[PDB]
Amino acid sequence: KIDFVLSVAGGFVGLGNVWRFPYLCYKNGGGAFLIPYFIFLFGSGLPVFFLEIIIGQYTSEGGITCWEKICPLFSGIGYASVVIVSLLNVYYIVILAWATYYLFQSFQKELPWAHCNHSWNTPHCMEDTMRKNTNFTSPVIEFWERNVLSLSPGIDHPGSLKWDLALCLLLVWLVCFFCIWKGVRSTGKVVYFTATFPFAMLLVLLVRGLTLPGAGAGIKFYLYPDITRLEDPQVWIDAGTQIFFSYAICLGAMTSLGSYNKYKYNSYRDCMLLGCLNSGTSFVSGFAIFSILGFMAQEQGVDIADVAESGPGLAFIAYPKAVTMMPLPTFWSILFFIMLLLLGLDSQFVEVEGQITSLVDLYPSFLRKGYRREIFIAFVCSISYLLGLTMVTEGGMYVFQLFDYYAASGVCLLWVAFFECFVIAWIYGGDNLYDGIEDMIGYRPGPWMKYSWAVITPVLCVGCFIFSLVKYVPLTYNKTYVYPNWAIGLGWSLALSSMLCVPLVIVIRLCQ
Ligand SMILES: *[C@@H]1O[C@H](CO)[C@@H](O)[C@H](O)[C@H]1NC(C)=O
Ligand SMILES: *[C@@H]1O[C@H](CO)[C@@H](O)[C@H](O)[C@H]1NC(C)=O
Ligand SMILES: *[C@@H]1O[C@H](CO)[C@@H](O)[C@H](O)[C@H]1NC(C)=O
Ligand SMILES: [Cl-]
Repeated sequence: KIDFVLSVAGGFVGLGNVWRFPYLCYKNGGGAFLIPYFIFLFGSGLPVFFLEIIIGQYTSEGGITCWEKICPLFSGIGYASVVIVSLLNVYYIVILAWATYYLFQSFQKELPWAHCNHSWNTPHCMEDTMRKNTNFTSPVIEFWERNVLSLSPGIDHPGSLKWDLALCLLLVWLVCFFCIWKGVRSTGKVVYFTATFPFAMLLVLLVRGLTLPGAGAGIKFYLYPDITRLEDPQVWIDAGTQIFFSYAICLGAMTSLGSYNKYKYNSYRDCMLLGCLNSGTSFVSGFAIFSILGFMAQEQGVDIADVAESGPGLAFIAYPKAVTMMPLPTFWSILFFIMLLLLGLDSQFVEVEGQITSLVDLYPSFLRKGYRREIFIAFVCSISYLLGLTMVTEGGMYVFQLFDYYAASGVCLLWVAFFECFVIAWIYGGDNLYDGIEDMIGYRPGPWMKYSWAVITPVLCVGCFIFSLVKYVPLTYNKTYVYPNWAIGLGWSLALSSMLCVPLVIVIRLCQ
C-alpha cells in the first residue's frame, strides 16, 4: 500500500534537490530565498504538478501529444519541453562526470583534497584548519578550480580539451548506453536498496552537519530572511525555477508519468505526498549543506556569502568537506559518490527515455524496435558527448554556468509554465477539469487549485518576468567576473531557442 507507493516513488529524489538547490539558495542569500520558494511552491509547483498528472492520466497520450486534443493551437509546449530536456541532458551528464572523477580519485589511501601539497597548487595555498593563526585560498576550492578542471581567465580562451574528464564522461555515457541496451529498471529487492541508500546517506550527512560546530550561523543564514534582497528580480526568478527543476516540471516527464495510472486511481493523495516529500527532503538537505558550509566559514573565518563558490560547484565543495571529517573518510566518500552516481544516473535514464520516446512519437515509422532505434540511441549519445565536450575543456565552467542559467531555467521554464496554466485555465477551464476529476476519481477537490491556476501562477510569472526586464542585470559567474556582451547574447540565444517554439507553432498553425 503506502509502503509500495513509496517504494515506487523512491526515485523521486535526485541530483536536483541534493546539488542545485543549495547553490541557488546560496548565490543570492539563503533567508530571502525561502519566502519566494514557498510562495512559488504553493502557487505553481504542486498545482502544475497535479495538472500534469491529471492531463497525463485523463489523456492516454503522455508528452508531446497530450495537448493534441486539449488545445492544438498551443501544441508547442511539448516541443519546448523536448528542447529544454535535450539541453538538460547535455549539461546534466557533466555533474555525473565530475562525480565519477571524484569516485575514481577517491580510491587512494589519502584523499586528494585533504591537503594541497601537490603539483597543481600555488604557494599561496594554506590549509583551512591552520588558517586562523586577502590572498589565501582553501585547498578544496583550489583543487576544484584547477585540478578537476583548469579555469582560464575567461570564456574567450577555451584552451585545450581535458583528457581525464573526457574519459570519465565517455565512461558514464557508455554505462548509460549499455544499461539502456538491456534495461535494469525492473528490479525486485534492488529497488529497496535504490530507495534506502540515498536517504540513509542524506540522514547521516544531516547528523554530521548539525553535530558540527558553527552550524548555527548556517541555519540562521538559511532561514532568517533579508527583505531588501527581494527588491532584485534574481531571487524571484531563480526561486521560480529551482522548484520547477526539482519536480521535473515542464520537462515532459511528469506529463507522461501519470499515463501509467488507470482511470479510477486517487492520484491526488499521491501527488500531494510526493510533492511534500520532495519539498521536505530539499529543505533538510538545505539544512545539512548550509550547516557544513557554516562550519567551513567558521574555520575559514570569512563572510558566509563568499566563503564558498557561488556557482554550480557548491555541492562538490561542501559535501567532500563534510565527508573529510567523518571517520574513515575513504569509505564514506566512496559510498556518497556511488549515491550521487545512482541518483544522477536514474534521472539520466528517465530524462533520456522520455526524450527518445517523445521524438520517436514524431516519426513512429522510422524507428520500430529492431536495430534502427539502437543506432539512433548511439547517435544521440555520441552527439550529446561531443556537444558536452565544449564545457569540459580548460575554462569550461563558464560555458556550463551560462548554459545552465539560460537552458533549463530563467525565463524558458516560467514561459512554458505560464502558457500551460493560461491555456488550461482560460480555454479548457478549471471547472471542466474539476468536473472530469469528480466523475473520474472520488471526492471533489477544493476550489483552491482552480483559483491557483487562474490567478496565482500567471500573475507571479508575468510580474517576475517584467520586473526582471525593467531591472535588467547581466549574468555573472561567482561574484567577481562578468561575461562579455557576446556571451550574454549566446545565452539569450539558448533561451530563445526554447521560448520561440510556442509563437512559431502558433504562427504555423495560423497560416493554415
Ligand atoms: C606536504 O604534504 C604533506 C602531506 O599532507 C603535508 O603534511 C605537509 O604539510 C606538506 N608540506 C608543505 C610544505 O606543503
Ligand atoms: C600557530 O602556529 C604555531 C607554529 O607552529 C603553533 O605553535 C600554534 O599552536 C598554532 N596555533 C594554533 C591555534 O594551532
Ligand atoms: C593580495 O590581495 C590584495 C588585495 O586585498 C592585493 O593588493 C595584493 O596584491 C595581493 N597579493 C599579495 C601578495 O598581497
Ligand atoms: Cl527543491
